[PDB]
Amino acid sequence: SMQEKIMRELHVKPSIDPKQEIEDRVNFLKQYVKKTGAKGFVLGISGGQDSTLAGRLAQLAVESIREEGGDAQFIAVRLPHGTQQDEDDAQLALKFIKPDKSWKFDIKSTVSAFSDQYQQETGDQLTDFNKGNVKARTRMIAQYAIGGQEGLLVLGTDHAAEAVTGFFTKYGDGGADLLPLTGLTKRQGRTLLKELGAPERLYLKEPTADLLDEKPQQSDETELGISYDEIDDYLEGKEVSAKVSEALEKRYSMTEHKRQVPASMFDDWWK
Amino acid sequence: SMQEKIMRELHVKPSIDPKQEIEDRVNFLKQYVKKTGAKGFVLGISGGQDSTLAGRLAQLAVESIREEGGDAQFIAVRLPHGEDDAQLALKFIKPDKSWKFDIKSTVSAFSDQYQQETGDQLTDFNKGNVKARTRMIAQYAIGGQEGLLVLGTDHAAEAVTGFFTKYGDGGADLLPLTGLTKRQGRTLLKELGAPERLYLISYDEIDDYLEGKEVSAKVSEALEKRYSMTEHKRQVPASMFDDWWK
Ligand SMILES: Nc1ncnc2c1ncn2[C@@H]1O[C@H](COP(=O)(O)O)[C@@H](O)[C@H]1O
Ligand SMILES: [Mg+2]
Repeated sequence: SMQEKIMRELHVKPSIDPKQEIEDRVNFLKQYVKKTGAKGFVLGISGGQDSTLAGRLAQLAVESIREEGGDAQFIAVRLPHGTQQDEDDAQLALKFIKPDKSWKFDIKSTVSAFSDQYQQETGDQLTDFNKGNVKARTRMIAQYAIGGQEGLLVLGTDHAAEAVTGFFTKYGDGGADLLPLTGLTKRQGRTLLKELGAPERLYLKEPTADLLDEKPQQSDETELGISYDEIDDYLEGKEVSAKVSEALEKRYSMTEHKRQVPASMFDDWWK
Repeated sequence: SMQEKIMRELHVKPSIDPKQEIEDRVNFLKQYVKKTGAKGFVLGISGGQDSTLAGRLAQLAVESIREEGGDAQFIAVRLPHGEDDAQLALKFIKPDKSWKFDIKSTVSAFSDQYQQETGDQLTDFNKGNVKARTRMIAQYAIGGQEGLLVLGTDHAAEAVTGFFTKYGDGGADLLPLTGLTKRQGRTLLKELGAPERLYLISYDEIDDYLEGKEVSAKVSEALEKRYSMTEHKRQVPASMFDDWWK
């Protein structure tokens, strides 16, 4: 079956123990660091549910390493494109995470430099969707530049509820070193935030990528055509309406190149 | 044997048929674009050997598809930062379209903002990586605007060492040179009739290891170390459900 198969591949647990999941995830971040010899982590904090959970997990890990006589730090970075409409959720989040360091890097001038040149080199202006993708990738560079100057690993916020729909930018938010949220559905993540004592505004707000100037704060559910509950029921093995299955299974097949390394002639996955 | 395992994983053959290799690799390219429904390819051209080989292969795949009655195009892009060999290679490849996107001002803007936000100047190594990652963005911006796939030049000799920037030049959609050693790439270039100037530890030493030739333990130990250290570059981001990083 396709439902059962996507669950295996995305590493989804139909039932989880929040306390235990948190345990395993922080422990993973710890083991990863110790094996590599890195000095810590860096993550762009947007004020959305995903980076809030992932940031708090990195902070708890870093604190645990030091408690053990270890050396490690966490830099949380606000990556606004000028003024962020939901800037206040970003601050309410910094306040819950309590990162070792809070930096800021405005990506606007880099994105402008790029589009000006684009129009100068080609004669055509970048569509809003393409500039949106230039924004996510610029955030990736910002993150990798810091990690590269300070010796830290870049954290990814990828999880199952977006892994299934391939709802991320290849080499933008999809590019990172390690992923502490892998295999968690959207309703399960909220449940870890609840355990962690997160402020409700942070998990009650609508998920959005906010990469468009033409239509900012546009929710994911507007883009996708399904709601996260339907996606979650499916990831969790619940029997769902044929209309949800057909839909998810097609979007999942057409986004496999985002969950794989560059395609070679020796790879079957694409054949 | 780590040598055999590495060879298996990097898909290297001890001996190749340059003519059959060209056909299989072009066929790979045609078939891939037909499966995805994309309109063609986009490759940043550097004058270097690897982008020259991949470019000619891209051009040949595009023409073949057009001869079968379909539609495809190849955009070769030079990406300077603010060229005689890039131009010589452009005459050998003969792409449909030759573009150019100077990365200088984007890299500069990022640099000044960085210094401005952090108080630090980006060191040489880190700024070189910003240049590789910015080239990636330019190629995907063109491909996304034109509905074209980004070709990468990663080959076996570049993969054992992990000598490339993760998401920089490593960021591509497909890789036509996979499994080829540097000297095998050279053979292909001569076969295609490329000018000597383009395909002309020890790089020939890395090839011996990859093609299964008896090498010294010195070369052997260095490479196997390098390879296990660069695994993160040939893998999708890590999670607790993976173990290659352990
Ligand atoms: N405005 C932003 N400021 C800081 N980080 C961000 C911002 N927008 C996107 N990111 C990063 O990209 C990820 C994607 O968020 P989302 O697109 O809502 O999944 C976040 O979890 C952040 O790590
Ligand atoms: Mg968001």
